[PDB]
Amino acid sequence: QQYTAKIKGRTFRNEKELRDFIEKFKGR
Repeated sequence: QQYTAKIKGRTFRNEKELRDFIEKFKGR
């Protein structure tokens, strides 16, 4: 509902975290 960006496999609550995920995803 919040963020459909299922990057590794999770719906994010805000863009900030979905943005702080790629930072801690070894991809940036």
